[PDB]
Amino acid sequence: KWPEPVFGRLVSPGFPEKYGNHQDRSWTLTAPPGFRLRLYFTHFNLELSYRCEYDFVKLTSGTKVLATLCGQESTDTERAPGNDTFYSLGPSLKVTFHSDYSNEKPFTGFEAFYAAEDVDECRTSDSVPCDHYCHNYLGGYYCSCRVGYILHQNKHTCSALCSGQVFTGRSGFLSSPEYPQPYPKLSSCAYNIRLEEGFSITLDFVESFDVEMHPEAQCPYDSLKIQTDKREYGPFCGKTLPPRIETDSNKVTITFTTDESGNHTGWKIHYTSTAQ
Amino acid sequence: KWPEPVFGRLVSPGFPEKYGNHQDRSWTLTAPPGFRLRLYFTHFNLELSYRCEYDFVKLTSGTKVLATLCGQESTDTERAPGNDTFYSLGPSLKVTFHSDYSNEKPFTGFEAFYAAEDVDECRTSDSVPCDHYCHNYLGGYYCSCRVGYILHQNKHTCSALCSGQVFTGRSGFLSSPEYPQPYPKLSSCAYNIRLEEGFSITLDFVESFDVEMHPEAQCPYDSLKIQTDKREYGPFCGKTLPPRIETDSNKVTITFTTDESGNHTGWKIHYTSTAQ
Ligand SMILES: *[C@@H]1O[C@H](CO)[C@@H](O)[C@H](O)[C@H]1NC(C)=O
Ligand SMILES: *[C@@H]1O[C@H](CO)[C@@H](O)[C@H](O)[C@H]1NC(C)=O
Ligand SMILES: [Ca+2]
Ligand SMILES: [Ca+2]
Ligand SMILES: [Ca+2]
Ligand SMILES: [Ca+2]
Ligand SMILES: [Ca+2]
Ligand SMILES: [Ca+2]
Repeated sequence: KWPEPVFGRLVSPGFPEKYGNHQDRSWTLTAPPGFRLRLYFTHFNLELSYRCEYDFVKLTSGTKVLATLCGQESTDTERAPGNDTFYSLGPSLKVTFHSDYSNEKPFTGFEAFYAAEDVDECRTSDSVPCDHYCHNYLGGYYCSCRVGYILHQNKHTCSALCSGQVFTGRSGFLSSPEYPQPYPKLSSCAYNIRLEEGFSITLDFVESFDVEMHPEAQCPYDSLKIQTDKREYGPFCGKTLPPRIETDSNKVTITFTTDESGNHTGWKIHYTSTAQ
Repeated sequence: KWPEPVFGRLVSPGFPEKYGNHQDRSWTLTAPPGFRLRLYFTHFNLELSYRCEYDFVKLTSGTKVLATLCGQESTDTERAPGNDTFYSLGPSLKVTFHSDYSNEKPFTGFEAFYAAEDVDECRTSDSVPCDHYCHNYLGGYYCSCRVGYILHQNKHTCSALCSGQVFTGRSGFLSSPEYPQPYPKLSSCAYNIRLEEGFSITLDFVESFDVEMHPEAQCPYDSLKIQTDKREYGPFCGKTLPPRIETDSNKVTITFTTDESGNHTGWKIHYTSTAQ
C-alpha cells in the first residue's frame, strides 16, 4: 500500500569483522522524484592501491562517477570518505564494493548509512529557476511573482501587469514597466490614449530609448508598435530616440511586447493634444 | 488514497488589494508526524498599534505564541516579519488574521507561503538524542553505536560489548571499558578468570578506582561484584582502591553493571596465581 520512507545501512560482508577476498557487493538505492539520497560512512578501512584498483567502494549516479573510495586516508590519487557527505545526482545512487585476491593486513571494511532527502530546488545551483519568488516543498517546488506581476505560462518567468491603463487627459506620460530600469521579460503591455472627438494626439519619445535591437532582423525580439484609426507606426527598436509622431487621431494605442532575455532599459513617451 | 505533500499560500482578504475592517481569518495547518511547518512572508503591511492590539497576524503552535505581527517595521514592542522564517513547534501551526474597526491609511495586508518540512532530530537542540551516531530520515530518526558496542533497548544509549573474555593465563589485567576514561552507560560486563585445578587466584586493585558511589545507599547505581565457588565479594564502589583479595579458587567471575549517567573512570585489576 503506502510506501515507507527510504533509508538504510550498508556494510562490507561480515562487518564489523574483516572482509574476505574475491568478494563483490552492489546496491541500487532509489528515492522518489524530487528527492535525492544522502550517504555517509561511520566506518571505513580498505586496502590502499593506485587509483583504488584492487579493493574499492565506488559510488555512482547514472553515468557520473561520484566517488571511488579506498585505503584509510586520502592521497593525491586516492580518496577516503572520513565524515564527508555524498549526494546522489537525481533520485538514484549505486554503491559497489569490491575486493581483489589478497589482503596483506586485516582490513576491516566499512559501515555506511543512507536516507532519502528533499531536493531544495530554490537553493540548489546563481542559476535561479524562478524569476521572482522560489518556493520549495517536499518533492517539488514552484514559483510566484511580486505585486504588479503574474506568473507566466512557463511557470517560472514573471510577466508585468502593464495592460489597460486608459489615458484621457490632454497630456501625459507612458513608459515601459520599471522604466528607467530594464523592462521585464515575456510581458505584453497595452496603453490606450483615448480623447474626445476634435483633438489630435502627439507623441514625443523623451529622455532615453533602448529597446532590444539585433542586426539585420529589425525587431523580432522586443516590439514597440503604434496603432491609430488611420495607420500604423513601428515596430520601433534600437538605441536612438525615435522622431516625433503627430497622429491625426483622438485615439491611439501603443503595444509593447518582450521576449525571454535582456537588460534593455526601454522607453518613455510624452503625449500631448491639439484642437481642430 | 495517497496524501499530497502539504504546502500552500495564505493572504489577507482581497490581496493584493487593501484589506477591509472588522475581518477575521484563521488557518490550521498540519504536517505529518516527524514533520514541521516552514512559513514566511513575501508581503506584509498592517496597521501599527501597541503590542499589535488593533490589527494583527498571529502565529501559534498549540499553546506557544510564536508571533504577533503588525505594522511595517519592527519596534521594541511590535514585530514585523520581513524575510524571517517561522517554524512550527510540532506538526501543527495556527495562523490568524484580524482587523479592527478602522484603517487610517490604506494598509495592503499580507502574502505568506508555507510548506511541510522534515524535522532533523540529529541537529535540533547540545542535547543529542543519540549516544554515539544519530541518523536522520524523512519523518523520523534512529540511533546507532560504534564498534565494540550495541544499541540498548531504549534505542538511544549504547552499551559496551564487555562480556565473555575468558582469562586462562597465570596472570593478567582486567578493566572497565574505556579505562582509564569514563566507563559507558547501561553496560553489563562479565569477566571470567578460569585456571586449572590446583591454582589460587589473587586480585589486586591497581592504579585507580572510581565507581559511582552516592551516600548511605552503598552501590545502587554502578555495581562491581566478585563471585567464587566459595563466597561472594562486593559490591565495591567508591573512590579508594579496595583491599587485596586472595580467593582460594581457580575460577573467579567478576561482574560490572552501570546505570544511565555518570563520568566515573572505573577500575583496573591485576590477577595472579599461586600453586597448592
Ligand atoms: C569521522 O570522525 C571521527 C572523529 O573525528 C574519526 O574517528 C573517524 O575516523 C572519521 N571517519 C569515519 C569514516 O568515521
Ligand atoms: C524582504 O526583503 C525584500 C528585499 O530586501 C524587501 O523589499 C521586503 O520588504 C522584505 N520583507 C518582505 C515581507 O518581503
Ligand atoms: Ca584486497
Ligand atoms: Ca523540493
Ligand atoms: Ca528582450
Ligand atoms: Ca485597522
Ligand atoms: Ca527526521
Ligand atoms: Ca553511572
